[PDB]
Amino acid sequence: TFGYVHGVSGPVVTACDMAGAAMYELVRVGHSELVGEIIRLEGDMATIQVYEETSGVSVGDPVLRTGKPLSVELGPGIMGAIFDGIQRPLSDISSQTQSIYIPRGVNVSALSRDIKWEFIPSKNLRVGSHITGGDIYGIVNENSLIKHKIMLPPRSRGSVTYIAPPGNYDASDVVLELEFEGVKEKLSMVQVWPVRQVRPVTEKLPANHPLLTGQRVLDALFPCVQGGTTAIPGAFGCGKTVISQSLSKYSNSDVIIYVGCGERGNEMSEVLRDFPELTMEVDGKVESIMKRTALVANTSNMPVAAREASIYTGITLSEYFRDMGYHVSMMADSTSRWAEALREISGRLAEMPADSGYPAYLGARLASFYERAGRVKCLGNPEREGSVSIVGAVSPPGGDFSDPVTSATLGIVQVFWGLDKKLAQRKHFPSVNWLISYSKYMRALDEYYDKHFTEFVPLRTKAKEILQEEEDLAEIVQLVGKASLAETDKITLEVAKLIKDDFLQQNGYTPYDRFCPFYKTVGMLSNMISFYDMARRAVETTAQSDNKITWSIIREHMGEILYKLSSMKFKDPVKDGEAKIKADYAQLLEDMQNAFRSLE
Amino acid sequence: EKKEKQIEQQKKIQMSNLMNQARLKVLRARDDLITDLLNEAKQRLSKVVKDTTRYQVLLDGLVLQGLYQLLEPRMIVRCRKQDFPLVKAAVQKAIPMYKIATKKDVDVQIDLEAYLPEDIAGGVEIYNGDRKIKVSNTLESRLDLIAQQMMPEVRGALFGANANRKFLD
Amino acid sequence: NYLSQPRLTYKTVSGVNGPLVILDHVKFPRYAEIVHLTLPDGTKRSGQVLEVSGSKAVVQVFEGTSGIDAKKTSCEFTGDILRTPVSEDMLGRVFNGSGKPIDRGPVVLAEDFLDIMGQPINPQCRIYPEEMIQTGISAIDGMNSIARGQKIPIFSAAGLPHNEIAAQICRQAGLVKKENFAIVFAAMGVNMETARFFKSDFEENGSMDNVCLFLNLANDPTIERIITPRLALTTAEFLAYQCEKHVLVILTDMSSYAEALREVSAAREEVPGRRGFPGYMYTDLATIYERAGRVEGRNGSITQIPILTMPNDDITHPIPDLTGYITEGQIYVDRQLHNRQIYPPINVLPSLSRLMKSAIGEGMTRKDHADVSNQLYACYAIGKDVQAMKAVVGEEALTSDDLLYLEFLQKFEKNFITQGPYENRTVYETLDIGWQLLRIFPKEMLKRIPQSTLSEFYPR
Amino acid sequence: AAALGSHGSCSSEVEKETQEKMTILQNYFEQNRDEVLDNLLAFVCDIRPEIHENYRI
Repeated sequence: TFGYVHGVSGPVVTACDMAGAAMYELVRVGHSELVGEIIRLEGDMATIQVYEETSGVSVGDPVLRTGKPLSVELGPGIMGAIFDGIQRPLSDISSQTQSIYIPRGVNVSALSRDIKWEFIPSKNLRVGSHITGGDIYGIVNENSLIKHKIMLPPRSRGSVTYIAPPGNYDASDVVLELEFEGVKEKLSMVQVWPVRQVRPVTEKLPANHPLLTGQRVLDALFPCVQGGTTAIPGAFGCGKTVISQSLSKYSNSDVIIYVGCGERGNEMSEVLRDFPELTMEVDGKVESIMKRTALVANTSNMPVAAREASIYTGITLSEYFRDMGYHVSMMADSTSRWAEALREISGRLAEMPADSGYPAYLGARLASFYERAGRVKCLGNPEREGSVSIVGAVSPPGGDFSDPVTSATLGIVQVFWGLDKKLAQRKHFPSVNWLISYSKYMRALDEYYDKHFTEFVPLRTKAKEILQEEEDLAEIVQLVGKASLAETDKITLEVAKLIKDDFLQQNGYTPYDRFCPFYKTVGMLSNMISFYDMARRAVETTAQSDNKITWSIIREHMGEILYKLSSMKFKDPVKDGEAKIKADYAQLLEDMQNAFRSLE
Repeated sequence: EKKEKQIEQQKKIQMSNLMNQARLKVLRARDDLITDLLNEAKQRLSKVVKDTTRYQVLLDGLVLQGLYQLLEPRMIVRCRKQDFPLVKAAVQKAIPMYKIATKKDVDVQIDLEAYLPEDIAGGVEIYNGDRKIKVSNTLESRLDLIAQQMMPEVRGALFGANANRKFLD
Repeated sequence: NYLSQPRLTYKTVSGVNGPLVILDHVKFPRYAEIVHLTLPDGTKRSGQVLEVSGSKAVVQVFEGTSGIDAKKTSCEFTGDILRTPVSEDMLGRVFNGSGKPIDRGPVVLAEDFLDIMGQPINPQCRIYPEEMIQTGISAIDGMNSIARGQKIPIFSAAGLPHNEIAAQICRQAGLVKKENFAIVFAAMGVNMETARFFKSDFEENGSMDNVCLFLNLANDPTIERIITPRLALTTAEFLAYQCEKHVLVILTDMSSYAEALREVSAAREEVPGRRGFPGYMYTDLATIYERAGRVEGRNGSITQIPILTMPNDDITHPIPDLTGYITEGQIYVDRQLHNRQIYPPINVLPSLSRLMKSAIGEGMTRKDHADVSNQLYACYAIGKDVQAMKAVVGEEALTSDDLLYLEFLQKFEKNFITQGPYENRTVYETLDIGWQLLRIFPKEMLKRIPQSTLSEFYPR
Repeated sequence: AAALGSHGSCSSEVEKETQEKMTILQNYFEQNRDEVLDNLLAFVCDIRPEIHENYRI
């Protein structure tokens, strides 16, 4: 059955009696069961790229073919797990070995056997029932927040021959058996999928609902859609944690995945230490986010293949959760460090350098990865929708976007939340540079906003214009001083500063800004822009008059409104009811209208 | 004022000049003791080979073990001249076990024309028919090979386990 | 248990090619197996198998192949890869690149053998770096403080005094002292004068009972230069993670190590990657650098400071570039400061310890320290800006505020950065020097420091 | 002079502690060498012949 090692050169192991192998088939090499992928066939001989250090592999050692290409086990026990990029459970490789290392030659199963879970068979089914890929034949109650929907593997189909009754079961139990063309297939709560193959769908849909982060600058000026593709310039000086933590600890996304592409060893342990301590409110309970995630963490020294696979394991886990009818969201901490793993594997394959050193396929690997996002109709019969949102951080050298991974990423992603070291040095958290940043999903949210927030598109448009006008006016302020500007320009600059400091900026450590709902966000901006339009009305309406209104007169006779506008951030969704917040914001609208009427 | 701080380091320097050599003399003593344990072991092996009973059991092992490494159609055993009768018996007991484990025939010779040096503390060398590949199975070679690999067990048993070894990982 | 089976030896040298010797008819060879070559004249040489294929075993000999032949040459195979014999007694001692001692002391009695290649530390088990190591150099400890478990390279350039900084860190380094700490200092491609300097300065200036010193000389054979970093880190892993010791690993010239990966990759006939370095150089430097951090349930901790000669002074070069991607900081040695005879010539502007805010603070050092370092950076930066302004406008055009920043700049280079080769300033002495400079300003000019911290420390 | 006056005392002490450590070694050696040697000698003299496990047949 299995082959034998014939030669080794660095990480590349040639084998013989590999006649029945396939290219990219997964193989165990050596008495220690080292992992590797076939990268050439030469007849009955095959060349295996080994992942771990080959030191001590011997000619004539066993070479067990795995019946699969590189693949992810999917099922119960994903939640709260920490995997590496080739789907090995780092929490269990710790606790089972009692060692601080990943031993060379791990053979621990990725979803831990013998751990029973409460399984409910779908009570609508019977023996002889017809079933297809993506049908939810049962649920596992593995955690209170996330009912794990089991489903028939996408390639499988047939008639139910037996289903397990309600009870406690694990990966070794034959939960389902079905027959097709006279052949029975046995199945388990564990499913397996090729990591480089997309999980198919009934239909990929146009994305049309906001991935609300609870962060004003993001949710208002640069909305990412659920299922959207987006990038963050992940660099130490700009606070990349602020977005990624806020997405996890609040945002409207049923399950989170986080992929360590290849992070610095300490910065990776920072994340793995810190995330378990985060909690989110559900059903008026407080609970650890480890109920709603799995972490695929690779430090820079994990094997080259484990770094380049990292995002493909991540997306595959994320698509499995998408096909349960969840709005999944997935971070990638540095697509640049994944792109280095591409450069290295192509270097070992001796493939020609394309752009700057990277492979020819870097753009295609990025693009065929990002296309795995979106909202979808799931496979199978219960008709559910789900999504995967991809938040791919990039790390351009010196901020230079001409960098191939960064350039191709900005080519493919529809949103860029351009964090900036300048704003972070000024403590302007969330420190998103609104001039550089953009979203291509504005059109796609028109349908949503027209229903729920029909005034908001006007408000967003005015807000960006007001901020852009202040950036142009600042050149005139440098040339000729603030005193030289027109009254309309001065009030625009003052309001743009108010928008910048009391709407874009948000202190996520405070109880009032730890999260910020969308209705709160709209109401705050509505007041600032209603004030702008009425202030500007009084100024322009008193063009050519004997007494002309100016920002200083507005501050003198109604600076209480400016103070109130700045104060609107303090309103608390816990201590204040939604109606109470809306009423206070409506009261500030009435207050400012009467104050403006005292001038014009 | 800086010099008045630095004299505490001059005390540490004089302490180090003394201490760092003193502990090297303790390490030199440690390695001399291990080296003498190997000397006593080599002497004890040179006693063991004088019992033809145990020595036959050794040669029966050492010869067969050499053959089991150098799997070939033709082999040559080299031995000390005076041991040849015991070695011939060992080869004749080993050839059956060679066929049994290897599933292939063999011709084995003892090179009576090319005996090993008499001062070797017993055991054998084995060469293939080409004389291009060899294995050395003298009791001295095994004592070096095994004492080197067992050196942590030797240290831990001989001078006691170090209390700073809180983890074995 | 152990290799109870006897070592084979071959005369089957089927060829010799540059640093390689190709044995043939070999029985079940291992990749990376160690072998002992014997020349025709009986001279022993080590080598390791660099490739295997069927009956062939391509040994790279450690020394050059000078004197090998296809006939009288013989080649013993150990049956095993390179294991270091390791122990706590490797403290107080000096080793060549192969891990043979050279301090006239005896061979190491191993407390255990270890695989030199190590293993990846499990990312669940690595713990965040969270208390400072005192390096004693003020331009590090007051500006770029090192969290124990951080990796932070000293970038430098040819001719700069980075070897004197590396030695000064190796003598001075230790815990903060509000005993159980030991440097492992590993040096590669070292010219014999610089090797004497480390060996002599460490033996003389009090350090040895808390350091292990690995030397690979410039003329030591290039594979021993690849071995040395892994050898040193294997000792650091033993000291930290089995013996609970705190460790600082100092690697003296990662560029001379990159200059070795070139040769070994050429020895495998691999095509050269970006700027002629191996494509996998990122992974290889990661498998060096990430043998570091604290770990769950051990008191032990490995810091690293990789010293790294930027070729042609270029931060874009792969050696500093890849290292900047893998390590949580950088410290820049600067030719501008060295020519001014400022020693140690660390430039505190482009330098950054990314873990500083977790290294330092109340309990870990002193409450003010995290504030003072931000303020010293701001004053040095504004000082440099004003010094450039003076050169444009002339002294009489400077404001009183500018003249303060300029006086601070002058005193900061001549007292904060400047330290000399044997002045072991504690963090506390560095902070007191920080205040001795910052007190030059009016209290209200110190805008990065909190008013409470000023009220508690600005008074003398 | 406080550092300099310590040197002769330290010189005698490192010899005292060397002699004590070497005495402790000699004691441990004389107490343990028999069992250690017997273990090594027994492993030398228990050959356990084996083929290399990669041998196919």
